[PDB]
Amino acid sequence: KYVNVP
Amino acid sequence: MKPHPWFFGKIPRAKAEEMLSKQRHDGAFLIRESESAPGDFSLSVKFGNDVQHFKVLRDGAGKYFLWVVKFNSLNELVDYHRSTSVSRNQQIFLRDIE
Repeated sequence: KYVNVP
Repeated sequence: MKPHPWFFGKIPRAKAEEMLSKQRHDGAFLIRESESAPGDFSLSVKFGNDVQHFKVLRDGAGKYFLWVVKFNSLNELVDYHRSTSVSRNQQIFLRDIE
C-alpha cells in the first residue's frame, strides 16, 4: 500500500 | 558530474524506513527498487515522525508518474518534486538525504 495507491 | 545521492537500488521497504527515520529533515528521501512489484520503483520520504511510501507508476509509453503529471525519467520526477509537493495530501518537498 502506498500514499498514492492506497 | 556526480552520481545522484538518492538511488539506493534494492533495499527492503523496512530498511528504507529504518534509515529515513534517522534523518533530521522532512522531505528526506530515497528511491528504491520496489519489493511488492519487482522491476518497479518506490519513493520513500520522511515526514514528521513517519516515513511515507509512494509507488512510481508507469504507463504504456514508459513515462513515470506518482499522480497526474508524467515524467520522462526518474531524474525529472525527482527534481520536479523538490519545488512541488510530492504529495496531494500534505505539502512535502523532496530534500536530499544528509
